[PDB]
Amino acid sequence: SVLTMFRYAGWLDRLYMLVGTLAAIIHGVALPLMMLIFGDMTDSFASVGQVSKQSTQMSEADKRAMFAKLEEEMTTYAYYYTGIGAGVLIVAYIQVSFWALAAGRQIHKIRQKFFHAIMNQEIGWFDVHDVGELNTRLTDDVSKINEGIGDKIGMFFQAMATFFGGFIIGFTRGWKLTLVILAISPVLGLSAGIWAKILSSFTDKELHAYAKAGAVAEEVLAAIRTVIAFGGQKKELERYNNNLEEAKRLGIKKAITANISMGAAFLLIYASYALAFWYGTSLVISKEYSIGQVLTVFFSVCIGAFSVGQASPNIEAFANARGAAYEVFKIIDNKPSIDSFSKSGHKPDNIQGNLEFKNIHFSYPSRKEVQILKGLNLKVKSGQTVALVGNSGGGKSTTVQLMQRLYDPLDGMVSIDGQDIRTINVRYLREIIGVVSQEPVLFATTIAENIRYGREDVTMDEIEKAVKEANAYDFIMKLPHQFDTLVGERGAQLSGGQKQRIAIARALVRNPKILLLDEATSALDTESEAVVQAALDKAREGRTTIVIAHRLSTVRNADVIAGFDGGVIVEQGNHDELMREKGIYFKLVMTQDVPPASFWRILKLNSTEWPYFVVGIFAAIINGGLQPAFSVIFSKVVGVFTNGGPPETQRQNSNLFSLLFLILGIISFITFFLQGFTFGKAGEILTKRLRYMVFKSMLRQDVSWFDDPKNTTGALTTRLANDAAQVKGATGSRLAVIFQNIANLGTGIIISLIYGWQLTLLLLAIVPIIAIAGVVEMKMLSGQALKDKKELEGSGKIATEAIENFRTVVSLTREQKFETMYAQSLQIPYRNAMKKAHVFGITFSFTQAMMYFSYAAAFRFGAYLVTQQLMTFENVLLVFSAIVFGAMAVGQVSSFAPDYAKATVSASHIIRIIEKTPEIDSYSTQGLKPNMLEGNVQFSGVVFNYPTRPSIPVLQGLSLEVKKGQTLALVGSSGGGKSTVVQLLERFYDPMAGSVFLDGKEIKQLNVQWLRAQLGIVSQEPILFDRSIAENIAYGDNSRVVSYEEIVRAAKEANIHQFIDSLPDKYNTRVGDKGTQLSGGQKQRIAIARALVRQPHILLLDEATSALDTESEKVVQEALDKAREGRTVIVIAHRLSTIQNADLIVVIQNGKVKEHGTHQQLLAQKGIYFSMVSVQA
Ligand SMILES: C[C@@H]1NC(=O)c2csc(n2)[C@H](CSSc2ccc([N+](=O)[O-])cc2[N+](=O)[O-])NC(=O)c2csc(n2)[C@H](C)NC(=O)c2csc1n2
Ligand SMILES: CC(C)CCC[C@@H](C)[C@H]1CC[C@H]2[C@@H]3CC=C4C[C@@H](OC(=O)CCC(=O)O)CC[C@]4(C)[C@H]3CC[C@]12C
Ligand SMILES: *SC[C@@H]1NC(=O)c2csc(n2)[C@H](C)NC(=O)c2csc(n2)[C@H](C)NC(=O)c2csc1n2
Ligand SMILES: Nc1ncnc2c1ncn2[C@@H]1O[C@H](COP(=O)(O)OP(=O)(O)OP(=O)(O)O)[C@@H](O)[C@H]1O
Ligand SMILES: Nc1ncnc2c1ncn2[C@@H]1O[C@H](COP(=O)(O)OP(=O)(O)OP(=O)(O)O)[C@@H](O)[C@H]1O
Ligand SMILES: [Mg+2]
Ligand SMILES: [Mg+2]
Repeated sequence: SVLTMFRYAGWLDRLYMLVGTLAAIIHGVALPLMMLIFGDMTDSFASVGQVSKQSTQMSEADKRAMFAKLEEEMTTYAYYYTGIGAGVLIVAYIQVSFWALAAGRQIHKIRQKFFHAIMNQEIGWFDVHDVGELNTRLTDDVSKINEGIGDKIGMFFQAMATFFGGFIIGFTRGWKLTLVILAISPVLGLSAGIWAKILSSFTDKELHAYAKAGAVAEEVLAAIRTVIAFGGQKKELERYNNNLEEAKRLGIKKAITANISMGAAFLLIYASYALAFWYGTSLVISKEYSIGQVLTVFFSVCIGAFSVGQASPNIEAFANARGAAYEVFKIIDNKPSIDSFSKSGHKPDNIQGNLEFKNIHFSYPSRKEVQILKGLNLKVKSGQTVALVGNSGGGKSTTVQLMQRLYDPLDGMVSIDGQDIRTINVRYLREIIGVVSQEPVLFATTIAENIRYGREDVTMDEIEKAVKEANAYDFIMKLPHQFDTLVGERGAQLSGGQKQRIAIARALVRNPKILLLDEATSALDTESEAVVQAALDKAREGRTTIVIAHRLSTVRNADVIAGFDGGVIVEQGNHDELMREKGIYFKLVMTQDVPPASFWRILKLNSTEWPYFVVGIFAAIINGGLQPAFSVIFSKVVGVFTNGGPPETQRQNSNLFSLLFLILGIISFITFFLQGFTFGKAGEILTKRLRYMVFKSMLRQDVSWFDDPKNTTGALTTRLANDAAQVKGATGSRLAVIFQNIANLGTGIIISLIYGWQLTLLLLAIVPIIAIAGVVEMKMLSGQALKDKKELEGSGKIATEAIENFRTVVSLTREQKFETMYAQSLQIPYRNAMKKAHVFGITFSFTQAMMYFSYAAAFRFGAYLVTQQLMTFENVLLVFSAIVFGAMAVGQVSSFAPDYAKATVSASHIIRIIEKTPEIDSYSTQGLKPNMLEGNVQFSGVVFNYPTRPSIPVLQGLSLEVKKGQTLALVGSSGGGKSTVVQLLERFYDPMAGSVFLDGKEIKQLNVQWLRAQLGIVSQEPILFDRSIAENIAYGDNSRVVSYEEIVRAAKEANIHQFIDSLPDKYNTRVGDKGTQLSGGQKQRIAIARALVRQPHILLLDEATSALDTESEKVVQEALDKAREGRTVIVIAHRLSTIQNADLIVVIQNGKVKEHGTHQQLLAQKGIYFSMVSVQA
């Protein structure tokens, strides 16, 4: 809402804000009293000024007293200054640190509950929303609330206290001159709100545009193997670039609006000065006003009004937090109906394996016009095995998902032991259910930890027993690191069968009563399949299994078989009973380190934008070379009264100074707008160019660079979003002050030295000390950024693993574990944020108290100068206004130093990732491009070891040949290396020892993009994108635009056209993230269509029909056979039906070919192929 921004504050934060607000008010009130004392001394110091009147008359003691009296009241005046300076050092720390301790203690609680609410949402919520932007919301939108409820709110109450203090002081010391300077106060107040609203809207738009870019980057980098295989680097780069421009335009517009609002602020400052020193004729007329009185009233009113105006960014930052705190709170406010964390619900003590589906009707939320199940009836008895068979897309996986209460059926009864599963506790219901999905998903951790995700309180002996059951013990014992070997993200650094066998054990450790297997033996060979089936059969009596498979070897021994035909059970009987039924089952039976100059090299990427960095530089010099000139005119307008005598001389004649003030006000636009525009625009051209180059370099890297444990998808997205954000934070306004403040101090160094040079010496003592504040910050917070950058990548890893793998987490009920892992990773940034808060408070207090101390020091020391008749008020005031505010400007220069350090740390990594050169450079056009390709594939003694496990040999001199028009079928056991050679023909990796030959030329000489162009690859786990059906098929050829007719032809060849045509929205249907809104067979068929639309010369199929049923497999194989000639096909399969008709079949186990020949030749001789053949039937 509008006040619910602070709901998790608690008593500790409510007292931090209250005492922080009181201290902010006290700190704001200090300036009005500062103007009181300044005006009082100005009037009381000018009483000895114009001592030139009757200067010749000298009682001497009268002059001696005039002076001695001067230093007598000036001594009291310096004491009040020092008292205010001492008192501000206490309330400014309370003002800044307490507010940051209320933001830190709430943003940390906000994040832990935002994560808890994302983890609490239903599966349908993840299905209907684009959850890829959720990590960006967590990382950057909560950081927007952090900047809007921090110390900036504390500096807002300081502005209000300064405005009210200005009211009080002006009214006490002035009746008329106040309302004169209050004319522009409503104008500034309305500009505050208007420009704050505009900037908040633009902030929301830019945040949405960055979220889109982050979602695009996460989608591309999570399927980088498919992007590289199909050569989609250019198209994904352009997709990222579109969002980069849609945010850049909004960035340049933001910059111009921000630098023109502030320019109007300068214009109003100068107009107020001119209109206040006009009506300064009240000084000419006696006793109407005093010179000190005019200065004190004008300064009090001006500081109040322009602190309200200067708080507009603080209101804008509050308005920015308002702009992005809604989704962060909308998601928390949303309460799912299927609440896993809810404690309410029955938890039966004794449960029998009785499952009932009565009149089940279900439709997925994302596609609610399609009835997946229309009256589903199913009965499962205790200690029984039921096998669900049917065509692809029937709703078997839908039945498995409904069994876990992932979705609520639209109308029907899903019950266990005759009890509503809606009444049963959701978490308890899921605990007694061990599920292996169609395509098992692992996490980016060790094998042992992935197995522990089943039951977190599991012993090692139980894990070993489970892997023994799942036939995984041997291969885990084989590799180094044993159970501590890290698998890749989503199980990438594992074989398909190995990954499937790790997830079977993960469900077995749970000791489930309900075992939901969804094609858990698809990737296993016939030997591992028998072992797993025997292990399941040994413990059959304990639990009831809902088993789903297209292979007919697992379903032959099931107690009962249920057949699906359009969402209904058409057949329900045993194997013998359904053998004579002559139904769908019968037909199925017949069918079968940081450099210090990093930030300068980043700024060297704007060499094309040099005209913005020279005219802007000159404008910054002018705008910083005239701030000390403002002090000169200010000193003159003070001195026309302090050292001015007769009213006829000067006074009314000295109205040229107001004209000078207005001329400088026009110059305020003329130079500030240019300096903030050319820096606010080149600061958006650079961050866009930085992100573009970083993303282009990321897509350039090898497949080996994405296998590193440091380079995960979440880590990559964090590294892409944060580095450029930090560099942008340094660039821009924080870049302008360096070219201005150094001038601001510098020019003063000259001019203050020509009027009074004794006083200027304090500068050689004030800019040291303020500077040595920044170092004791930078030194004492030096390395924290490095521990705040690497850990930030860590937390985004837990979120990305949790968000993108939400279905697996929910099925395992591991949401609480991921919350714990996220909080643990958040602890270190939390502590570094409450340690940075106190340090920043101390630094701000010191830098602000040195202003007040310098008031006393400078004026008191200038009093001695006046005593020795060496300086007057004009000189001391001019040199003070120059040097003290120059010191305060270099104070800001030293204070923003942490931003420079963070940018340098980010800049080093940005330049490092840009300059990196891959070994297999995809973008390189240097390579031989054959005009004619004859489809000759040869592997001569290829030896390959994966970079992540270089000790392990994968292939030992593998030699094979396939000819144009010949079909080569790779077979063997899990982990043999069948997918490896497919990964070697794509040139994902370079073989260590051995050669790969295409058309008689070794493939390393050929252009890598050209080589990949003629390869149509279907992977073992085909991964789609979050795009339309016709856009995934049109991804097969990225060098041309694919016509709709070609897409339909490819779909027809892949036996998927009928499904899409019958589907609403037809080919425009948007499939879910990674294709999760399709069945496995449909996703495999769409991948087949994507490969076939390319019209490839070499067709590399890696279990391309694993999820397809018998009829679809037959259709796809017949379609391939119609195009048998004109292309070579290398196919890997585990079912001995596709492999039967291949021209040559080779057994690849342990990296060698052992059995070579055709189907009849290998079947006739007893051996490995006959070994698979015998147990298959
Ligand atoms: C550029 C420069 N100074 C400032 O910019 C400045 C920083 S502190 C401050 N001024 C205080 C109130 S505060 S001004 C301010 C300026 C900037 C920001 N900010 O964070 O954007 C905030 C504030 N603020 O605390 O409200 N003003 C004085 O002490 C004060 C008393 S006599 C005097 N100056 C001289 C004699 N008169 C001037 O006209 C004059 C000449 S050269 C100059 N000023
Ligand atoms: C300029 C000085 C003399 C003014 C007075 C200083 C105090 C207001 C400061 C100094 C030390 C501060 C404390 C230093 C450290 C902590 C721990 C810090 O703990 C956490 O990080 C959160 C966990 C929790 O609070 O349990 C909370 C603030 C607190 C109590 C600080 C509260 C404010 C204190 C008392
Ligand atoms: S009386 C209003 C008061 N401004 C000044 O005292 C003053 C004299 S000279 C000067 N400001 C120069 C020209 N301005 C800046 O250096 C500057 C940088 S940012 C900024 N002013 C913002 C727009 N102004 C304030 O924060 C502010 C509050 S009171 C005040 N100026
Ligand atoms: N998350 C989802 N959102 C929308 N529709 C979905 C989703 N998951 C599946 N579907 C659709 O539901 C239907 C049945 O899919 P389901 O996964 O239940 O089939 P299946 O029998 O398990 O298939 P397969 O044998 O190919 O694994 C299909 O039309 C599919 O597109
Ligand atoms: N990216 C990788 N990094 C490291 N090791 C890997 C990687 N991919 C596979 N391996 C390992 O290489 C070996 C062979 O895997 P590969 O994918 O070639 O097997 P496969 O014959 O295709 O398997 P399956 O029949 O189960 O699909 C296994 O030990 C596997 O763990
Ligand atoms: Mg399925
Ligand atoms: Mg494989």
